[PDB]
Amino acid sequence: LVHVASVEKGRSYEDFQKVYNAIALKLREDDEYDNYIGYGPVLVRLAWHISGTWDKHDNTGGSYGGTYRFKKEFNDPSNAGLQNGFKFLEPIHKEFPWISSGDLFSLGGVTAVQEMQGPKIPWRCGRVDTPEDTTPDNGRLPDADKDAGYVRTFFQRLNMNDREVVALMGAHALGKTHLKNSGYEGPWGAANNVFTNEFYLNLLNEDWKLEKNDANNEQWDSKSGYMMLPTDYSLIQDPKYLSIVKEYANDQDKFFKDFSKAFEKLLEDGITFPKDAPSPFIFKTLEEQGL
Ligand code: DDH
Repeated sequence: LVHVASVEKGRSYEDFQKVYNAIALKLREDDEYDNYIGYGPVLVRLAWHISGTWDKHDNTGGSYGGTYRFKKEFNDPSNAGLQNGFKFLEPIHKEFPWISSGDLFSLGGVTAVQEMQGPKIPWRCGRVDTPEDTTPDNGRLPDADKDAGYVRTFFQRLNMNDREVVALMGAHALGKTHLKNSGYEGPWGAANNVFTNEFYLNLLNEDWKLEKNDANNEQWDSKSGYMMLPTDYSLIQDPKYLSIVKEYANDQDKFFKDFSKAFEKLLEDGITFPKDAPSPFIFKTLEEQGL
């Protein structure tokens, strides 16, 4: 399986920048979502989810094909709740019908992070919609009630190392868990719609208590009213993970750099970019454009 990136016929950066701006303006506008958290978080998760089905062994899954659009994938239990992100993007697609789905879903994640003050994430266009037949089976996304070994092992299927895994998890600073969706309830911190290294700080600074939730699943709860999943918690249980956690807890700048590289890598896994492909684009935020 080779997936070669193919730029949408006749589109350029400017064309992409417009899609980014539309998503961004909509984020600004639909602020009531999830008790005022906004759609930022859910969009980041959607980009991560359409990309985490990848399997470096046979190259199936990943963001290329926009398969989330198909029922099999759309209805995946690990995908519960993502439908709101989809519905959010729907009108955007309508406005820019020449964009491929994989490109739109991935770009929403990038837009979200950057509009939430995170770092700039270089992005590449070229993903091609593939047939229903290419939809990966459910079951490729990770479980939350496990430990560091599980996590390490899991991430390897996506080619990510320790550092990448820790960086990537800092996305947990965003949004929250919802009982109805995953069987977990509560946010990971306080500034849940602003991109910061809060996640590491919390994991190292709170006094966490293991308890069972209303869905009968365990979670680490803090006095502050925050929570951590077993997998999140495992980052302080593993020696190697822990020191990276501390490093991020100490230098937000490091964290942003590392996050940036990993997220792009994550969204580009499984895709082959020809020599003549344009370089990655770095989009301007609304603010940088005075919009
Ligand atoms: C072991 C892991 O790999 C993993 C597990 C397991 C795991 C399980 C959960 C669960 C459970 C939920 C809550 C769902 C709900 O009830 O609504 C959930 C919420 C959010 N994810 Fe996550 N995630 C892990 C990795 C990543 C990564 C890498 C990312 C990333 C890089 O994007 C990222 C981004 C975000 C975001 C943001 C949310 C909050 C969504 C929301 O708020 O609606 N997560 N994640």
